[PDB]
Amino acid sequence: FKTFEWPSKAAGLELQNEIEQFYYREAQLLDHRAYEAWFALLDKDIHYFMPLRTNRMIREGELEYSGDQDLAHFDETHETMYGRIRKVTSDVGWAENPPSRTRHLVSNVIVKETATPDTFEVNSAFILYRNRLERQVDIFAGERRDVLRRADNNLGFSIAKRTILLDASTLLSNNLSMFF
Amino acid sequence: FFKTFEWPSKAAGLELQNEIEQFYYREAQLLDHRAYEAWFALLDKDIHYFMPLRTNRMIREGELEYSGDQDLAHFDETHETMYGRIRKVTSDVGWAENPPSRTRHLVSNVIVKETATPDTFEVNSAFILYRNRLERQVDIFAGERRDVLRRADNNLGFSIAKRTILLDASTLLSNNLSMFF
Amino acid sequence: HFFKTFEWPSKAAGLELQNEIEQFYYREAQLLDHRAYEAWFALLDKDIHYFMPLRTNRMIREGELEYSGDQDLAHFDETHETMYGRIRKVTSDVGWAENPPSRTRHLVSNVIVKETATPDTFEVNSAFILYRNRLERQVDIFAGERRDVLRRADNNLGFSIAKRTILLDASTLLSNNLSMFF
Amino acid sequence: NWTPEAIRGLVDQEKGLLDPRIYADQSLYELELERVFGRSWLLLGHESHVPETGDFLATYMGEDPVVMVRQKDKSIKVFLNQCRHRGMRICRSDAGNAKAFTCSYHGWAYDIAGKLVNVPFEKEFDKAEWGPLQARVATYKGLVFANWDVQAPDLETYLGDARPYMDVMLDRTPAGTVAIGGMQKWVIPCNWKFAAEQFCSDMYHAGTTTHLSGILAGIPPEMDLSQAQIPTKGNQFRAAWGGHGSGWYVDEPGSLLAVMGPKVTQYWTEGPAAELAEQRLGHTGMPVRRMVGQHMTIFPTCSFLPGINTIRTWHPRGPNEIEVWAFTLVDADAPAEIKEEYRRHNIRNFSAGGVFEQDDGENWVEIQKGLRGYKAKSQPLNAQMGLGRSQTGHPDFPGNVGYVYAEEAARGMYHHWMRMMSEPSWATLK
Amino acid sequence: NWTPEAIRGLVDQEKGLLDPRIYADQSLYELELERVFGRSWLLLGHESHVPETGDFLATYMGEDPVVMVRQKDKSIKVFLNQCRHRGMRICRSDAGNAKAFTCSYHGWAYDIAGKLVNVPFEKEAFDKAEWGPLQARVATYKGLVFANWDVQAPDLETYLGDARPYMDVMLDRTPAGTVAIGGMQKWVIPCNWKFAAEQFCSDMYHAGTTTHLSGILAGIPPEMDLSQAQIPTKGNQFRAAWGGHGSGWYVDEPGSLLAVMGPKVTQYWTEGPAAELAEQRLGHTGMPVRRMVGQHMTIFPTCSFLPGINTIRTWHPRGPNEIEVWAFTLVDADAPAEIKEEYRRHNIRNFSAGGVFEQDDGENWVEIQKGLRGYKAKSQPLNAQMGLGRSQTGHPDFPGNVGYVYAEEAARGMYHHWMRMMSEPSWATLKP
Amino acid sequence: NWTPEAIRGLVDQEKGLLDPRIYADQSLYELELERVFGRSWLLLGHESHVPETGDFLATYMGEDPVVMVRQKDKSIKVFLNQCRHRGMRICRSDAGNAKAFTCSYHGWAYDIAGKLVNVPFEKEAFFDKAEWGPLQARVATYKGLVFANWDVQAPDLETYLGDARPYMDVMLDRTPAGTVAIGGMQKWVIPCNWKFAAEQFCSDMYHAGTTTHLSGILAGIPPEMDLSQAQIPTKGNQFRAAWGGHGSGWYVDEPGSLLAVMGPKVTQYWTEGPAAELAEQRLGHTGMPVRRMVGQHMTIFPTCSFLPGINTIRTWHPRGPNEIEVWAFTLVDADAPAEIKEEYRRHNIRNFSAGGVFEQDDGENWVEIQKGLRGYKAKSQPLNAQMGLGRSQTGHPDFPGNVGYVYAEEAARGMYHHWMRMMSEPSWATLKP
Ligand SMILES: c1ccc(-c2ccccc2)cc1
Ligand SMILES: c1ccc(-c2ccccc2)cc1
Ligand code: FES
Ligand code: FES
Ligand code: FES
Ligand SMILES: [Fe+2]
Ligand SMILES: [Fe+2]
Ligand SMILES: [Fe+2]
Repeated sequence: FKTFEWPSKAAGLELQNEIEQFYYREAQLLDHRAYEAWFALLDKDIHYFMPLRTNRMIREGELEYSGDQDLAHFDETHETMYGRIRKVTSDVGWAENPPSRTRHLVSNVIVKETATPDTFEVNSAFILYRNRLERQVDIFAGERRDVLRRADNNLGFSIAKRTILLDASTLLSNNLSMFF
Repeated sequence: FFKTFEWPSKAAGLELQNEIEQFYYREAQLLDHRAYEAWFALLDKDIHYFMPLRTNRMIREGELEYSGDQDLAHFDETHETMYGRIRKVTSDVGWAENPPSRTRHLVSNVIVKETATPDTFEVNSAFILYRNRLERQVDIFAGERRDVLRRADNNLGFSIAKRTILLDASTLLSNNLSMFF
Repeated sequence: HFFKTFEWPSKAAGLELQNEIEQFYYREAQLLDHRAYEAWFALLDKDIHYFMPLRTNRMIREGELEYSGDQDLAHFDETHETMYGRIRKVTSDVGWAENPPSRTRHLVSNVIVKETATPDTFEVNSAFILYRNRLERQVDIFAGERRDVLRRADNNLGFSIAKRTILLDASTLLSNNLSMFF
Repeated sequence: NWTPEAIRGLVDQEKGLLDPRIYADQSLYELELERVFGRSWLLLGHESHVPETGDFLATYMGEDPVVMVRQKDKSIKVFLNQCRHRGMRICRSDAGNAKAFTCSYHGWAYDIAGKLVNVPFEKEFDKAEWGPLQARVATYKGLVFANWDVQAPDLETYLGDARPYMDVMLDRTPAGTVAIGGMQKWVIPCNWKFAAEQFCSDMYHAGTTTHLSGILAGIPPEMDLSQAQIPTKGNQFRAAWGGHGSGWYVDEPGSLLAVMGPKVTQYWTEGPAAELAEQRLGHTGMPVRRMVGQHMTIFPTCSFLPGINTIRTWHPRGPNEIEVWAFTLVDADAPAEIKEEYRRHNIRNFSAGGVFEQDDGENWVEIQKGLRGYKAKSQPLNAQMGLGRSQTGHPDFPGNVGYVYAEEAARGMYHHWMRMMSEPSWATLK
Repeated sequence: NWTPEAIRGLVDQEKGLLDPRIYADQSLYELELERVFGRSWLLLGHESHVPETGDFLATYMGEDPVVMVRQKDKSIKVFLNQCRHRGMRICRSDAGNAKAFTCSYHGWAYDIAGKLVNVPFEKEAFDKAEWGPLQARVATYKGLVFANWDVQAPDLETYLGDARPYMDVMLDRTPAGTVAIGGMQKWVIPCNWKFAAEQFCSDMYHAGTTTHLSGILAGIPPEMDLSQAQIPTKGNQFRAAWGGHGSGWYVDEPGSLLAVMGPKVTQYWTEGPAAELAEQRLGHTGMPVRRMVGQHMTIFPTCSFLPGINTIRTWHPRGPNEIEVWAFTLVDADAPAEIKEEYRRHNIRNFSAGGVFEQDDGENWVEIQKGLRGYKAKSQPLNAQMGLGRSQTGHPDFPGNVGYVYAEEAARGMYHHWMRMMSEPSWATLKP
Repeated sequence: NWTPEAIRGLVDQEKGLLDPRIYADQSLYELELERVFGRSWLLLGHESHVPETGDFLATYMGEDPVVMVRQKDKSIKVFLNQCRHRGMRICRSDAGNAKAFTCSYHGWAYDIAGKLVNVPFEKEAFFDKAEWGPLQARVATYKGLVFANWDVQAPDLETYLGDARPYMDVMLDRTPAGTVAIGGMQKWVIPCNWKFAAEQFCSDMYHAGTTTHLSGILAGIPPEMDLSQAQIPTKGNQFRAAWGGHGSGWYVDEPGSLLAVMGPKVTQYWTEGPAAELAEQRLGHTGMPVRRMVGQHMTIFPTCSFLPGINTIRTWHPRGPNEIEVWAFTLVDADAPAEIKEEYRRHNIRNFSAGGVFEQDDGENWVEIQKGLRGYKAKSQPLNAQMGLGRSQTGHPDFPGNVGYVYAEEAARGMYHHWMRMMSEPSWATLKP
């Protein structure tokens, strides 16, 4: 996947702010389980992808991430995300009932200027703290790469792509009942 | 219930956003360097410092996740009771914190909301609190904080009128909460 | 040789400048988390001091002795030349600790900016969590603060590093090594 | 298996010596779960935790997930949170109200009584035969206890002569007590016997060095330790049978004031409510209004401080760990101002962040860590305090009584511990 | 020490009973390592994982780290990933291509066969042919690679027995055969392997009741809900004559498969020339592959698959209380591009750690093992009586021992075979 | 239960085989604490760690925490960091100066000697103070280094060290001013058995001269130089103790090792000039070419390891069969120039610490070894330790004692034989030399 190609023309403070604020707004939605409103932020052409990651020798570094013809943790369009939302809000979805207590701590937000006006590629680091039941604690760290198109919504933006690069080979958690 | 933070339609100006984020970074620097009297000075005389107990509930009962204002809590404090805790943590004979822990308060997700009173702001934020002590003991806490901050001619720019911490834990995995959130 | 609350300026740094420092750190975190060691090493000025003191359990009264001094052993105490060799090691395919490489995440927040006696030079305070995952199930989590001296530079990040001190929240290191950069 | 004679070698009450291995040995803990915890009466909470039909509280009986739930006929039966099909947890949440319990794994349905009512595709073995294992339920003035053993003596017989000492906390009004909303839980990396014994026999820690900072916390800002009065007067109780014990101060008002504050100290010592409590418990012939700082342990893991009114269960969780489950009791008719005071002071002092509890736990943690070493488990620990000075002819307090700074109740707890896993049948354990 | 009598009492196949200690006991686990895992045929993956010379895959046999590597002579060798000098791992990456294997510690060099070829300073300071990593037996069944330490154990074909026709349902549909889609998803579940082994062996009962109600809802059209989606009922359950293998499937009910795999995958599986060629190839036992919808199977002890969905996995044990799930997806090598892509999409959507079906699976398993820490949770036996005395060996539709789909005869036999493997020291009695 | 017959069948020095179960078995470890650690001489630190009256260092002997504290009579006492009332820790900081120690639980008070001097309410309750409080350890010093042992029947440090002594003097007795520790004690956790670490510094020059440190050498060599241009030393010798499990290895006449690690200035100080030749005269009784000795390693059984050229020294603290703690520090000559001290300090941080370009790689190997041993087949067959077998001889002109080639495992076999011997033989009448 390589180093995020940040724009050398450092993004405007005005926009830098509303992009970060959007993510914080989005984080607030996810941790408070407002799934209906969080889904609405995803455009029709959305690609929700989270590849597998492997231990590779330096000489075989290009094969670290699973490809677009491989299995992955997540590889979702619009109708596939829709299905997950139906489950995650469901009363008979017992992986999230009782609900988990989660924290989406978000920083390292980089917004990228493209040629298209009102479209900006966005990188972010995250730590996701998952506590559930009595004593289960799952800690996740990684990055999220997004496109983001300027919209007239409550959060100010819509998501048309999300790639989650997780910092794990074998997943130390029993499941991924949460959203990243 | 608490639920999602009612964020204002117009984003806070870049000056105010900076001021409040900088406040939290400063507060964290005080706590992380054990400047307890300096930290205590931020608390207004009418402070309410609150950390409810959190339980596992089915969707049919989501309203009862957090404990109420008449229930037991991890913290439920006035200016006076908070000062007692400061006395204990700064005491040479406070064994829980002498030798002291080593803590880091990482602060993010800062959302600023205006009030009906000028110079007063309601703030939402996220934290990870990393606590290391003794030889090898590590406790990691995560959650959200909901504050009322008043502009103040102090060292940090604001004073703390109210604090609610929602901790992402049922049973506490840590043996104590000798830290301040 | 002690450390206390960072001495932030009473006048908070300009919003434009605050953002530039924040973004620079996000970019630095990107280089390291993607193992672009050569590009990261290019950020280090020739007069770099890279310091991570030992930290010990002391009684409140002996507080001034918590950290190791400039004539004591440390976890890191580096110059440009010693950092060069470390970069040479981590990029080497016979460097077993990082071949296969670790998977790291440097999460940066709490950025506090202070001007110095030199124009375009800044004393910077920041907090971090470093999450390191390697091999099959190995997880090492570090938290701490960094105290930096940054200089404006004509590179793709906007700044260069003249000094770095890392205060790590650990006495005994819970990791089997420190093969990563902070 | 540990031989019954080797088990008897661990605790010697006559010499006043203890074997450190009791706090660390893995195989002794396995025996504990079966012999000690599988046949004792264990606290699951208060009747107010579930006052209406269908109201439940998921709790523990030493590693066993257990669920306690109110019924239509006002009963509150407790069964295993385990579905005998493939062992899945029946009830998924800590508390609430249920109409029926449905297993998420294969859909075995249950009423609130625990009885198996519906099995999917059962027409394609009796339904009443395969329901979760029901425990014995017995209450003591609001306190709900449970026991797996049908051979075990009833609750009243079990508690015995230490009932008047519980009556100090639970029977001050005809209205009864009510549990305040909320139950706090936290993990301590120590053995349960450190926590049980301290509340049973250790006032010596509070009278010396452990709570110096906690006293400082409850004292006025202008006042320091040099102005705080050091308590030296009081006695120590030992139960006849059960593994129960107590210690308290006599004529030291300042000790309670530093913990609970003015209004609660007043409420406990002077006035209409305080005097009504002296006449209701008058039949015991105990000077209840001069009693301060009392600590108590109902064996094995039910501990509380009368006056302060914090109450907790210590959960097994292995030889090197416990889970503390604490809540607070207030009298039902008590003023709205007093209830708020009792709530606030319990949180201030005896919680995971509590200014007393912090230092209690810190001793145990560091002790358990040290016991990892071989030599640290090699020599005996001193448990002599007040050796042979506890005579049974004291004019003020009933039972076996000694000086407050002694370890007589400690030896009574470990004696019964030893016994409750060296004696298999109830025919001798009575 | 665990006496042979004590083991036999842990499983009662006649009364359909289960002693819950088998999921929790520490000393029973360490015996499992020897008695079960140290001499069973264990899934390491597919031939397509290692398609060329020198291609390797670091995997596990129980808790033993192993290297599976394709040779010059196109054979697959499996050896212990352990430098026999001082125990160092010889192959330190997950997957890739090697010309050699060198120990990073003192520089002992190995060839791709696992032969020791070079020792630094050997002339200045014993036979290399005797000191290579320990080798395992390697056998394949229609694409799947199995391995075994015990030379005295039966071969793979005899090990499987009459369970082979149900394996063939997934593996033998076309002469071109199966090929793995790239990627080996791995996650850790704090539950014992037997729970998961059992589920895919016998437990169709969980999918048709409550566990997958939500995952079904995710694979149903937005305009439609759970009511207008019958809850499969009719179907069968198979037990292998020896080995504790077991399978289960629905008959004539597409609702289970349609939800999971969509319209296009179902059409490929049940209709057209491909599904006809599949039934053509499997006519050896006269079983209709068109009518078998949403199959599940476990090959003892830790191999599990879902022929219709085409997901396959190994449960790696890590003590009594935790496992590592290593899973991948299979497709017919000749299938169209759209069919392969739909297989990939729908497997990621449904059976990975974040899969709308798999999420609920672990959630149940985690909870059971937690409860099993209790003494009373380990006191009374578990229930495994479903379908007792409702299966015979003679059906005009299905070969071998066949019962109702929501039975637990296959489960009883799995524990029965486990019981036998734990208690019988010599293969002189264990083998058929 | 492990029978003495079974314990002897774990190690065989004749065949040169090691049973891998010695690094993994939980019940074998529980015996190690009793039979090895509770009876061995263990490093605690240096005399310069506790210089003035009341100075203390909180450390370990096995898993048992101890306080090492300088007495008013200028001696040094070691006692168990545990109050014999209810087991509380008596000394609660890493290091410092104490006038007295006081238990925080019930306030039992102790003097700097570790004696019980006050018991609160000792008149209302209770018994003699002189008889209670923490178990004491035997203390012995060796030219700056401080050692300790619990067992009263065990041999004295001098007899314990025996033939290994002269090989320590290469680091310790360079000047009449003696050695002083640089400030700082680095501490870190490695999930591996202690025997791997102990063996490496005992006998394993073989890892340094082959693959482990190819990247470490690359880090220290001139930036203009490449690995193939750098030249690995090949000549040198190894030592096995007459008794104990001790051993040392070193290169001769090839400074390529030392130069890459320590740099030119330090290499000059060690080999050329007024101070380097003064050391040669002081070690005149041994008759060793100390100036030609470049790049040396040594282990004092069981846990005291050090590199006389680099001057790093450490104790391996055991934490179960699958974990250790490394407690490391650095020594310098008391009268060595300021620039030389600063170079010793900088190069030790650079190479031999948790982040050290050398140490990073040693703890990569040991960690991956331990993981493997969780599997059944991984513990089924013996490991190989046969290098230089029947090749080491006692009558060497250049060096005193049993000497072999630099790439041997004779010290390795000698260490594991004494492990077997301690594990099997219950009484000292049999074990003592
Ligand atoms: C075990 C595991 C999965 C299934 C299964 C679930 C959905 C559709 C088809 C089979 C049956 C048993
Ligand atoms: C054991 C430990 C370290 C070394 C060593 C490392 C670098 C240079 C010379 C020797 C040899 C054996
Ligand atoms: S486990 Fe409760 S229904 Fe299967
Ligand atoms: S461990 Fe592989 S060569 Fe020494
Ligand atoms: S523990 Fe040291 S006196 Fe009680
Ligand atoms: Fe206390
Ligand atoms: Fe399932
Ligand atoms: Fe090394």
